[PDB]
Amino acid sequence: FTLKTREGGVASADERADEVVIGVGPAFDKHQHHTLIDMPHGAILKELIAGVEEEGLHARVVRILRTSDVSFMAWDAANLSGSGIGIGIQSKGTTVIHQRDLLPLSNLELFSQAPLLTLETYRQIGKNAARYARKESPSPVPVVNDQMVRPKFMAKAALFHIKETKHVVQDAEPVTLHIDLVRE
Amino acid sequence: FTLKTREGGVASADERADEVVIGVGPAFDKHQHHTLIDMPHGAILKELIAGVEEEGLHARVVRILRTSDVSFMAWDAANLSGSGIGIGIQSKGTTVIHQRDLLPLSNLELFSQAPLLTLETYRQIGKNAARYARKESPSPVPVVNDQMVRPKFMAKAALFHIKETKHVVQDAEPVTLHIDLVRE
Amino acid sequence: KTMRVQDYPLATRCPEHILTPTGKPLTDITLEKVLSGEVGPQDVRISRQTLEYQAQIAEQMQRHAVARNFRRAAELIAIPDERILAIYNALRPFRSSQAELLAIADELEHTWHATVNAAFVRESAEVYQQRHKLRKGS
Amino acid sequence: KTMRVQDYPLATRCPEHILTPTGKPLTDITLEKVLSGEVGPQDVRISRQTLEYQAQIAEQMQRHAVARNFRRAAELIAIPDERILAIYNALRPFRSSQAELLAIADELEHTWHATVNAAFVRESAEVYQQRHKLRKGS
Amino acid sequence: MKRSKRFAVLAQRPVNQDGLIGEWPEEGLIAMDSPFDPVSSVKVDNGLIVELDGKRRDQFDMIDRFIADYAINVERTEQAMRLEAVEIARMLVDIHVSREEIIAITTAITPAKAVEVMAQMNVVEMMMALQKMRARRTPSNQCHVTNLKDNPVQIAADAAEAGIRGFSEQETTVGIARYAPFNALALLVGSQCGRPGVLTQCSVEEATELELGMRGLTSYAETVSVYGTEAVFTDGDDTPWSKAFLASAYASRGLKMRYTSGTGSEALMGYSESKSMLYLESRCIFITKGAGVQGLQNGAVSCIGMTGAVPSGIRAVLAENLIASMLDLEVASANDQTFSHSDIRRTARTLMQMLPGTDFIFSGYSAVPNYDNMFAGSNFDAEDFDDYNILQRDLMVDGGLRPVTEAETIAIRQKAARAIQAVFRELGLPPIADEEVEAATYAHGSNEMPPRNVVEDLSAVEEMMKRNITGLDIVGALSRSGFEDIASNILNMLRQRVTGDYLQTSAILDRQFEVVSAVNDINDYQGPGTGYRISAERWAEIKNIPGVVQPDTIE
Amino acid sequence: MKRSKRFAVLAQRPVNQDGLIGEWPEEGLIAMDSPFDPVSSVKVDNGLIVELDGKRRDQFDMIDRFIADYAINVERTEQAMRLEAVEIARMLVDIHVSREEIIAITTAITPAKAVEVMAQMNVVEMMMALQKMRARRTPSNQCHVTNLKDNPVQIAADAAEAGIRGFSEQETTVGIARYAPFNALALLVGSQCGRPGVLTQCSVEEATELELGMRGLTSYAETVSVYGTEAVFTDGDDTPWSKAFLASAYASRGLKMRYTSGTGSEALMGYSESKSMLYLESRCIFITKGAGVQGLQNGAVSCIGMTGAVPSGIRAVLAENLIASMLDLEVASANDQTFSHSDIRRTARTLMQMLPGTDFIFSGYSAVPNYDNMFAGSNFDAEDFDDYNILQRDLMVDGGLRPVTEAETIAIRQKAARAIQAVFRELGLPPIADEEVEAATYAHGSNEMPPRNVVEDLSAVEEMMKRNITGLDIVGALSRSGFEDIASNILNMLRQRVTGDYLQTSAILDRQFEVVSAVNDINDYQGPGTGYRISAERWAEIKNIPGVVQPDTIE
Ligand code: B12
Ligand code: B12
Ligand SMILES: [K+]
Ligand SMILES: [K+]
Repeated sequence: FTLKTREGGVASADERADEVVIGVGPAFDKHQHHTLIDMPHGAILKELIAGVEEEGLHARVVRILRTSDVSFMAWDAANLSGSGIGIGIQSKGTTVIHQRDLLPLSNLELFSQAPLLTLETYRQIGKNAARYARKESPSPVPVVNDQMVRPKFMAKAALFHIKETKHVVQDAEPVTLHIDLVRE
Repeated sequence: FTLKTREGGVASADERADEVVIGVGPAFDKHQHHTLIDMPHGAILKELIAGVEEEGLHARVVRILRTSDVSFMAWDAANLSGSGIGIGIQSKGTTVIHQRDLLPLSNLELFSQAPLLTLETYRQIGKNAARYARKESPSPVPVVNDQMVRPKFMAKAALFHIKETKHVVQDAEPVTLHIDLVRE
Repeated sequence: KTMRVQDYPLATRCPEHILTPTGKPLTDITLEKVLSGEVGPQDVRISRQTLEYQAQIAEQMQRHAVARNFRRAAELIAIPDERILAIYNALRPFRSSQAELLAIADELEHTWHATVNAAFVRESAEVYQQRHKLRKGS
Repeated sequence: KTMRVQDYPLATRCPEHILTPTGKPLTDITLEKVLSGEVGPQDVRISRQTLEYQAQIAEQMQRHAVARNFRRAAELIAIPDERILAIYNALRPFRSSQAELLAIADELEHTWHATVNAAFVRESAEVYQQRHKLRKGS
Repeated sequence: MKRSKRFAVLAQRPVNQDGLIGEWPEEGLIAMDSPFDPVSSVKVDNGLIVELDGKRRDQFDMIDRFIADYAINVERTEQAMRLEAVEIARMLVDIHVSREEIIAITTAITPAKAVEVMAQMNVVEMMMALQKMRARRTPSNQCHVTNLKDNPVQIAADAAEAGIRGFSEQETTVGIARYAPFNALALLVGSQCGRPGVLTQCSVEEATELELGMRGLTSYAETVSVYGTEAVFTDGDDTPWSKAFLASAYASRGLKMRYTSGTGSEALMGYSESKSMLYLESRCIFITKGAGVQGLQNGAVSCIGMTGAVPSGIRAVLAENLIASMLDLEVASANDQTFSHSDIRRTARTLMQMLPGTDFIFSGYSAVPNYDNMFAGSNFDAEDFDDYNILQRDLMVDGGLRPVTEAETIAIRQKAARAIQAVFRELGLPPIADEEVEAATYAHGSNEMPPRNVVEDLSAVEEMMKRNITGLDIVGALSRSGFEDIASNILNMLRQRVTGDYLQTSAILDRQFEVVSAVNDINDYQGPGTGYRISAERWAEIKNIPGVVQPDTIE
Repeated sequence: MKRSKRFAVLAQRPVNQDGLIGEWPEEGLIAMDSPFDPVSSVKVDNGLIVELDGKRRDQFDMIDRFIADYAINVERTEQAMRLEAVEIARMLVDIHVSREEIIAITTAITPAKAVEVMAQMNVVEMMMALQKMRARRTPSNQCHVTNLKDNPVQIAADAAEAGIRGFSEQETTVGIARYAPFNALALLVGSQCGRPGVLTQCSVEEATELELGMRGLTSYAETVSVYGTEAVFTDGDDTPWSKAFLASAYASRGLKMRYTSGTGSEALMGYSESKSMLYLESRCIFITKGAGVQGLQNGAVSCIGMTGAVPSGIRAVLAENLIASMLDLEVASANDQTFSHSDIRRTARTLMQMLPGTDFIFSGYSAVPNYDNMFAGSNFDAEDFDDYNILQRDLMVDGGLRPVTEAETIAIRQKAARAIQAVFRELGLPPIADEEVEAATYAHGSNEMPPRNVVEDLSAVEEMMKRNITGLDIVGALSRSGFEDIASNILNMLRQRVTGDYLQTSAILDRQFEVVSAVNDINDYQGPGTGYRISAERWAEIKNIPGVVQPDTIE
């Protein structure tokens, strides 16, 4: 089946100490549907959760609308998670494992090169997170770097970010998104 | 067996019509002994002579002293040859098949990138020369070219030519080179 | 009293005029003393006088903007590092309410005598107010 | 008679004044006259007049050396291509004896009326003799 | 399939992999001179700029206001602004017009005016101008020292090598935030092993970096960012006021710092306000000038992929470097980030700054192979070192780097490795075996480095930061492990804070920790016969490349 | 093993395959400023230069004499020579000094004076100066059109392609000397098929080439060499007089021509007289000036392998271009020969001329893959075309080349291949099969070209020359085979000989066979706001590279 997101209603902070809030960009699995490497948002938004649960936590998905910045996304997500931990991800793919109490531009883990993220990564980003949400010190997802990613994708990342940023709603609160497994 | 040059007397200007004069540089097989790519002068001379004799003509080797320029060396060799066809070669390897009547800087065949010359090519240079001596029209030896030869060898070519040129004797007459077959 | 371009660099031209804000001469900051412990982190810092001297040298090079920054920085020397970080963060977008910025300006002016910084923060309060950079709903 | 910078290019500004050495006007060199055979290779050449004008344009551009080159070349127009090639070759190192070079100068001056080129070659004879570029053996 | 093989070959050339786009001014996707950019203008009413590039003060956003009240000489702007942009442009290349004469004018013009001046110049003119406007007489160079694993041993080693190669500044950053302290620490030790006096920074989140500075784990900061639009500044998590305060905070601790900006950040961050990259950058440059910050790292910098994507982008990068320089700011001119798959293309982009020379030709030449460059790769990296020394020898251009023999490099890398080892031992940090020291000694990148228990490191750092470890603690460790010389070097780097000399424009340090800045090493270019000319000794160093064969020995 | 992987990687760097050598002044293995070079000087006695660079007239060699009596303005040299070299250097970059005022001075100085002026300049200064000294307003480009097999079918096609790419001049040469007439012929036809007005030359032995020109098989000559020492001139088989007469012969036929020189020739040829490469080249430049030759191809040219080997060699190359330009000669500034295995390095060497612009940035850009370049490879070749176009777009620099589509290239190449085919069929020359025409159409190089019967072609060329075939015979052959336009085009190339317009400095032809030279298209640079600035039409062409996607359409 294909993971599809469903626009719920205004989200609220804290909802179980064992929850790792997932904060998707304003256009994720909605106005945009794939990353820079055309990876479907559903499959991604599907791995992030399996990683969560495999460690024994409840993943909750919300749609950040106040901003399109990923660090600020994972922060609002971290400040909506009873575990304090939160995951932020933009439509182009950029992802961040954050934690309330941390400065907005800081983080626990960063995935600053979207085009290099596979599903096994959007998976480990679940396990490690959960490990964090449970006060553990998991070995961070080995960061990956490709010197030609910017030459190839930067311009595109800006284009995708422009699209995502078009749906930012000033001050608007997060909107819980329900998960629907649509029959293949 | 190793081809070894032995200087005799002044080179004659017309020993037989069925010959090809090989004019070697002022330092060839004497002050210098290898090309830019460390190819022994003896084996190259052996290939040239053989190529010519292989065609039924006599290979007469001489040393040009009045110049280190390969065009004039081959030209001199051509004017010394009873067949009108000559071969000129510098210590660095550069070779030309000349013909009397032709302007000094013109030629029948040129091999302007010494580093690319193999003992086999030299064999064909002697054959073609002999073919020209027999007043025939042999298919020119296929020209070879490598865009990186100059970057790799030009400075070295100059150094090699500097040395060879050190032995140029203003107006000195050509010198007969007896071809001694010596043990390797 | 006043420095001249020819007095720079100070470390080489006027060493004696360089003191740590803790009241130790430059010649005191040695490996020996750091080992002995008589010289600590709070000593390896700049004094108001030194920044003033650098401000002078800067403006005499026509770099008034830099000179102004140095003089404003001079006022921040005595403020604890944690408080410096705190004030910086309070200046980041949406962190503070107008009142909180003004209270910070009060602390700066009357508790630290950092009058220029106080004016600087009072300025940020107004700008933030006009450009909506204050904490939402304050 | 005399050209000026604004008369250049001559082909566009003053076509009429452009004549082949054979007397034919520029307008005669067409596919038509070529295919018919009215215009042959000897017509598609520059004339003394033209080079004179180009020289005038050049010198008024402060390019006197170029102007002199053009004027000297103007003298060579009527000389057969084979002779031009032979004289050039005779000028190459060690080709000619001093006498041969002078004889050539005589031909240039009195047969071709190429007075400048005669002087030029006469000059080469002297230079070659002093610098030893004459055929080995006087 | 009757396709042209000529084109098939061309279609396969690396350069065709670069992201190039047509201009889209609406979204700021245009290097310079956008139809939406403002027309230069200023109006002073009672000692207050009340009009700035077509905007009334009542229309000023945070940036306009900050610039108007801090970045422009109000007493001269009206008059200076009456000069045509082409006139100022001529002055920039006019050898009879001094650097100082230009500065008295440029510090009195507006953001729009500055780019308008740039519009009148081709790259040759800009380089001609850049060599005159450069603040420091001798151009220098800054490098990156990082590795995919944030390996302390490799960093120390790489920093030492980067040090002897000639870099005056070294910068590190982390793939994993938490590693920052060890990176700064390692960079600090390695830098002083390679060349006493090398400056080092650890580029992370603002508050986080300042804390590293306050704790003496760095000798300067550079990525103190400013942006061209309020919205981007906001996502940058600052305002011109918090950043100006931040700049002062650094200075109040005697810590050298510069801002960082660069064309393309606003467009890449989604809020270009439909302005050109250069205009927005010009605002950033003025923000930097107004803050009283002595230098700026610009020239697209990390967003080079944005600027290089559009027409005249690389010329715009040179232009932004020039604007900062003519505004009398120290300029760390980028060339620190990858934007092309082509060597021809990336080279042209760098020569723009290298030929004329800037305070720091590269504000981040990668001193490690690009696969280890945690800034996503630099325009030039460790593997380009030989070419770079040959370029200097070819053009008789001082690129700020020198040739080094493998012997001395291995030596310097081992010592640094041992030092960073002696330090971790003295501070009771996760051990650094000889298997790492020796590995980092002969390594090229993190591929030759044995893995390390990361978690056990992220715990030693969190606990090291609780123990309030400072630069002095590092000094002590090096002192108690026989590394007296290095213990001293770090102390002399920290002592820079007390004198305040390296706070001046373009300041760096010689081997004796004596400051060399624009103040005592003033660029004084007035055409041939003046300005920086390579010294006979430096020239000999550039020519002396290992492998250059003495002609008289070729057989 | 105890070896640095860093250095191992560096050792495998292409650039380390480059032939670099230490200087050896005794053998002239030094770019410039040789301790054995003369000190500038001059003395005029009764309208005759009796003293030149520390040499009395009775000490003069052929070169000194020719230079003294033909290359220097005797009536002004004494005064001009009173100027300091650095003062002339300043004038070169001084926006208030016109190229005309400088020319009035340089044409009155000596070979030594010129190099001393260059000694005072860094590369940025020379580029700044070069952009002002360039004679023609709009820079242009020249390419090589050759192939391993001297294949006429491939030559015509490549010429046609090179033509639409923008080259104003095309040059071919041969692997087998006897093939020259066919190469020239094929080049002429192909050139006129790509872009009417494209000038063509066939570089071979002097007398041979003049003959090709007299027979209207070429439209100009360039490799009419001159050398810096008597000995090398001798091995070049000429003297300043035989070459001056030669230049005169060319003009006497209304044939455009320039000389060729270039740093390094004398050293490579063994008789440098212990002088630097630049000093000897300076002599060549003055020989060119004195002969009344309008232009010069220099910048090391074929001997770039020499100049690039030694320190400051690439700077010396830019310097020789500047000297030629400041002496008011048209300059085809090399960049036409390989000297490095590194893209980084070769790019820097070319930017020296490309950025400021010269009459011909490349005096031989290889319009074919280098393996087919019979000049032993050009610094840039057909495979760099996309990179070259992106550079122009990156820097807003007119590189003289524009992008082309596969469709219009296949079409132009096909037409050229058919044209030459028909010319061969008509003239009764060895057949050019449809297989060849088609192969030349989609080929990259001779690797896609079927082998021809060489002996058959050579016999045919001998018979052709014996038959006294001229350009008019080609015209007729084209006319009778349905190529009226190419016939007319070639006829218009020959008509240039009658008007003499393209004999003037820097002269090239527009598509209507109208002359564009320094006379009617003067470069008048006086700084920003003046001189050549890319037209809106040309700039659009530069940035509108095929493949560049419109950003707002991406998903
Ligand atoms: C380009 C770049 C920038 C640009 C563009 C930012 C943007 N939002 O568009 C600029 C210069 C403005 C920027 C700023 C910052 N950056 Co940055 N940035 C990079 C760089 C060199 C390349 C990334 C890339 O181009 N990937 C390719 C494209 C196609 O992938 P992408 O997923 O779409 O890439 C995006 C992310 O990387 C994102 N991003 C960029 N920086 C940061 C920082 C954080 C904390 C987060 C969550 C995301 C993020 O911006 C890219 C474009 O959208 C990386 C190096 C690296 N190792 O990746 C550093 C890097 C990611 N940045 C870093 C930092 C610390 C910052 C700042 C917080 C610095 C400061 N002084 O405030 C600011 C924050 C601004 C913000 N809101 O993101 C660190 C992260 C360290 C960590 N967390 O472990 C890195 C590794 C190194 C460095 N010092 O520059 N950055
Ligand atoms: C560098 C070069 C030059 C230089 C150096 C000459 C020298 N004698 O040192 C200069 C510019 C001065 C030169 C001049 C000439 N050259 Co040249 N030259 C080359 C080039 C581009 C590269 C050769 C190379 O670098 N090889 C690498 C090194 C390591 O190999 P090398 O064997 O040691 O190389 C030597 C030979 O190539 C030799 N050489 C160079 N040119 C010529 C020409 C002839 C006829 C001969 C016999 C030898 C020769 O010089 C090199 C250095 O010693 C070649 C192109 C090619 N396809 O090879 C043309 C080329 C060989 N030259 C050619 C010609 C026609 C000439 C001239 C006659 C031109 C003229 N206007 O007079 C002159 C003659 C001067 C002379 N006495 O050799 C033609 C030959 C055509 C043919 N015969 O089929 C070529 C193929 C193309 C061209 N037009 O440039 N040349
Ligand atoms: K940097
Ligand atoms: K050429």
